[PDB]
Amino acid sequence: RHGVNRQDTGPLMKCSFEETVDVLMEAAAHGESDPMKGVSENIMLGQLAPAGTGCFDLLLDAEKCK
Amino acid sequence: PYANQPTVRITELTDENVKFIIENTDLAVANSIRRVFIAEVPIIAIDWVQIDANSSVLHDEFIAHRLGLIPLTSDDIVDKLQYSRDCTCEEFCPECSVEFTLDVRCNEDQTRHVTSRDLISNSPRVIPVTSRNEQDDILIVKLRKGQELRLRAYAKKGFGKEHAKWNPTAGVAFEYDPDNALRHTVYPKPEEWPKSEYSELDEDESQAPYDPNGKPERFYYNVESCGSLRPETIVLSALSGLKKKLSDLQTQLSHEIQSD
Amino acid sequence: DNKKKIIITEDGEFKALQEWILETDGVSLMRVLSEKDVDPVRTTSNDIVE
Amino acid sequence: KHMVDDKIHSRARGPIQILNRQPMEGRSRDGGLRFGEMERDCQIAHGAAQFLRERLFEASDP
Amino acid sequence: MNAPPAFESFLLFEGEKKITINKDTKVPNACLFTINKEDHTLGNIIKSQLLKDPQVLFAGYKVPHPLEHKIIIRVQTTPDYSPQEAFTNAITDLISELSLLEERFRVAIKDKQEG
Amino acid sequence: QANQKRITTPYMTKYERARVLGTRALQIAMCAPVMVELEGETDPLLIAMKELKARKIPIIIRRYLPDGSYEDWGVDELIISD
Amino acid sequence: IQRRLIKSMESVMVKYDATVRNSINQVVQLRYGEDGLAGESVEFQNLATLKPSNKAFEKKFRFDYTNERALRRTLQEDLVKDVLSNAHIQNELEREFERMREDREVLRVIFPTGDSKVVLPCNLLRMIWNAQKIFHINPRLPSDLHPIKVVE
Amino acid sequence: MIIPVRCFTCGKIVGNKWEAYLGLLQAEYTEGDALDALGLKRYCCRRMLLAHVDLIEKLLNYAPLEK
Amino acid sequence: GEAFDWLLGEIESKFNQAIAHPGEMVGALAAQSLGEPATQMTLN
Amino acid sequence: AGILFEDIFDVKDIDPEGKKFDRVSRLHCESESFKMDLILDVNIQIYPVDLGDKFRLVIASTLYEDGTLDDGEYNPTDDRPSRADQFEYVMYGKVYRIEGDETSTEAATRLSAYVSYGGLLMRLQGDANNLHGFEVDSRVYLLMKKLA
Amino acid sequence: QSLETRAEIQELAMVPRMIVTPQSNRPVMGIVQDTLTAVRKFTKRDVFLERGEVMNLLMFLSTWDGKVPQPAILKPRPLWTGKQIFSLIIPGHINCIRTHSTHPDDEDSGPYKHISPGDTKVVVENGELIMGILCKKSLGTSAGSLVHISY
RNA sequence: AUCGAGAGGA
Ligand SMILES: [Zn+2]
Ligand SMILES: [Zn+2]
Repeated sequence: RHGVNRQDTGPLMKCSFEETVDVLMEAAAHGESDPMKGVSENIMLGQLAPAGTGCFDLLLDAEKCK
Repeated sequence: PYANQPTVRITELTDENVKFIIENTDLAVANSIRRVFIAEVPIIAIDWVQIDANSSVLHDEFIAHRLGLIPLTSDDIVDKLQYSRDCTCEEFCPECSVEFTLDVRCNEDQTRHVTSRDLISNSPRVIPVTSRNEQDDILIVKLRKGQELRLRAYAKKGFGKEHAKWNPTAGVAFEYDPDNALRHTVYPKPEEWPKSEYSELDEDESQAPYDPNGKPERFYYNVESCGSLRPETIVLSALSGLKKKLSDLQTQLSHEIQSD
Repeated sequence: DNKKKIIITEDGEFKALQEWILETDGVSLMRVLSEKDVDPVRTTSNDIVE
Repeated sequence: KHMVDDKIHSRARGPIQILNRQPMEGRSRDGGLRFGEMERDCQIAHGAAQFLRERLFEASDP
Repeated sequence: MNAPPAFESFLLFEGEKKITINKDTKVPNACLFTINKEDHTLGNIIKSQLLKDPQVLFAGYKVPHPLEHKIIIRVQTTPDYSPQEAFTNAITDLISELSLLEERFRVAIKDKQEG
Repeated sequence: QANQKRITTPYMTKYERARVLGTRALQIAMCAPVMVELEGETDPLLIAMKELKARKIPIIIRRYLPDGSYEDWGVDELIISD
Repeated sequence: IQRRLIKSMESVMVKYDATVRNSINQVVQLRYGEDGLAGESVEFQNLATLKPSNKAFEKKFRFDYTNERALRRTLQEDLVKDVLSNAHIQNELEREFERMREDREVLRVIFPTGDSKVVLPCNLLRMIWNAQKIFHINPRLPSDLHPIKVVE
Repeated sequence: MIIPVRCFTCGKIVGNKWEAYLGLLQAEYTEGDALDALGLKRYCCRRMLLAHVDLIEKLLNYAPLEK
Repeated sequence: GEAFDWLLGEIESKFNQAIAHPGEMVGALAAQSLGEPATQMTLN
Repeated sequence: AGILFEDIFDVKDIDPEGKKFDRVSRLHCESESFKMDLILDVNIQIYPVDLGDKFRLVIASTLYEDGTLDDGEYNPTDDRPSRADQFEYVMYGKVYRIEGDETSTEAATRLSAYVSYGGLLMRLQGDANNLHGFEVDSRVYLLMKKLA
Repeated sequence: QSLETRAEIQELAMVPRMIVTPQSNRPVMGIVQDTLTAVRKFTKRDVFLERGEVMNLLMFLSTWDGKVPQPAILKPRPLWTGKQIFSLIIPGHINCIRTHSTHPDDEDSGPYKHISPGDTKVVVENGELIMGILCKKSLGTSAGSLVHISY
């Protein structure tokens, strides 16, 4: 916690590891914003983690459906 | 490309076992005969129990399981009875089943041994082996004064593939090449091993000289009967059952060949 | 050979020189390095903080 | 004492807990099996993001 | 809970064929006989009888799973012969062998009981 | 970003293959037209793999770069290894 | 320890520019493993020019285009004539050996201990063996491979 | 609790031999000679008779539920 | 010559196959690769 | 004919290193007509070989008396005239190595052909003149017969 | 519970895709207890199989072309060897050199390097087990084994 | 049903 929760990883990633209450309380006191870049934050919010099959987007090819 | 011409030599025939030798047959035929002795020779055994009253110290399934394992004389009746699968009757009928009744009550002060002698049948031909007219009767349960066991069983036709209670054998000794001439076994120290009862070797010689051109022939059998069938009836019924398995297989084979 | 002195002979072969090495029970890497006849190039420590 | 029939268990959309609407705990409660932190880490290493989302969002408490 | 009835090893399910013949395409003049509700008892004898036929090039059997209750017998014969014909002749030969063995065992029993 | 110069790999990643196959299989299962011919296939996954082998999956992979830009690759433009 | 390691590295990932980065988008490695290769495909191999002496290195890696009869044993007639006559080819082979000698010194500074065991993508000796068996190479007959073709 | 009916291994009937076995033991037979007298030659059936604990005799020390 | 050309193609293809895939969670993978052997090595 | 090599060998030693396998024995033999050493692995269980025995060895590329290639497949229902009829012990293997005393500049005066008969190994080494029929990854037969 | 997750698992997490681990660039699963003791006993030099035994074993090869191989011993009696059947098991045309655990260390120096008295020094060529006793070193989870080279 | 405690399995 003294090395991993002292970097700019975002409050939600840090609360997943250790010091859940202290981390979230510090983020509240300082108005920190989690950009939802890591896998922990997306996993908590039930969103597709930017990991493996989630590191890209798929688009439909209108010109090829013909 | 054709069948074997096996010969037979029976070396002992009692009411308890039959010891014989089959020569000039394949090992697969000998082992299929051995397997059919255990698993495809039908007999009669209790396979349905209705406990009307059981104050004994053994629960109902204990008594039922115990009754199922009592051997019933099946010699001439097993060929006549049908499988309840094949019977066109309801749950039961005298063509596919045999009714037993047991009704014992310990009123006296000494322990009452409910034995197989208390299994009363409707069919005189199918009775418990020990009850047949020495060896004592199989013990179903011991009862204390005031305890009572009243039940109604039905015995069916089946073989050992379905349940070991329909297995007629009390051991099938099977052997071949008593002197290790084919070297199908490899003794690290051949001198350490006892000689087979069928061995023909002088005591200095531990195993026969290796036979490169040899094949398993001369299979020795000791078919011990649990009591339901005579040992020779077990062997004859085994051969007949294996032959009918092959005949049914050939019938279905012919239908498949002609349907193509 | 992991602690021997591996040199390259004039013929181009790897040769493992069997030399004296010291193992201390404490660490003053700062001081030990700056000592006469002490190798300031291979002398190391297992205390990563130092 | 450890017979398989006292251990075998399966679940497909059974009861859920009151506080967090997630599957119950235990065979006796017809509960679901825990997809824990180590399973999350394993599937992150696999790179299976949709399976991870299915296990941690859609099969637990949408 | 999951125990199959013991008769399922011997009894055919409705609409299930006792034997099915499928042409093996890897090599010519080969067939696969999938026999349901049989086991090593018939497979071993049928295989070993087929091995006695010089027109049989391959004869083998397998129980693909012990918990399942079928066998597969692969038979390859010479081009002038057929695996179906080989299988038929093997069964015929086994039946004749068992009939002879039964008659000779009856004779041996009669001799033993008499003298 | 200049489509004339795409810096990402010309190969389809294992994750791209996985997600493209799953997506196209779901699309087929939801009655989307199939781009390849079919002998007797009724499983959407088999049809999607056949379309990928034929290089006839109408999907574009938008690969994001760390700087924020992106590169659009047609499934037919990538090299399918497995 | 396992949980701590996981929570410390969980979001580090290989990006589409092939850099390894964490959630903050900071760069941890410009290429994964310093070589941008996955750990499943690599395997143990030996650097053949690391341990040998200068004499052995010369004898095993310097293409000898002066011994006419040795070339006659290794190469076919047209290849032998082209190798012995042409000087452009001889200079190409000479620079090949110089480049291998420079590589030798680079390896000597990379592996200051004489350990030729390395982990690299393609098992070149196994691929060479595969090619020998796929094309039925006869090790006893002269080859039709031009050494200039090998260099190029 | 009670003598099994069959030998677990071969299926030989041992249920009718427990009482005879006990009667032979009180007749000053050794357990081996007693097992030989009953015809238990395979060590599986000898295991069945020799390792049996007649617990039913202890369960019959309790009065039944009904008189 | 045929064997050498095939060898060159094989080396190229296998090398391109050994390249790391974007989207590999190498950090979680490395944490697992370093923690799994830790469960076997001795405490004392 | 299809014969790569033929000679008469004399068993000079059996298992110098000791018996390694029970049913298999290694014979170190030498011929007289060509002065070729032979290491041979034989199944002594079915074809016992005693020290000092003398046998004719014939490495062949085919069993058919007429020049005709083999398919490497087992065909027991084959009625063609096979040269295995004239021999007692027959094995079927493949050449997996050919060594020699060649230098960078000189050809080989002595060769050493290695054959594996399904794991039973043979090394036939001697003058290179007698081992031109051997090529690596090529199937051969043993065709060995004992003589008095 | 979806085609997308099913495709994900089928293309990423299936066991055959999991044979080689990135942790140590070697197989993670290998041949194990009975199969390993038995393959060691099977590939010994004095393992000779009869025609019926060989057909029995070939029934259990899924990747069999249906061609019985020419036995290693034709006379006095046709006998196949265990290496001759494992050669049928071995896939493709892989090439591999290993050494059985009992390989003496002073054998690769003296003569008999390529004809091993102890049947050590595993050599697979073109997908045929030319020689050697297979063991943990050849079929286990170490690097450069037959299972690794097959993968 | 919840909470706790205890006993176990790998
Ligand atoms: Zn009826
Ligand atoms: Zn018994």
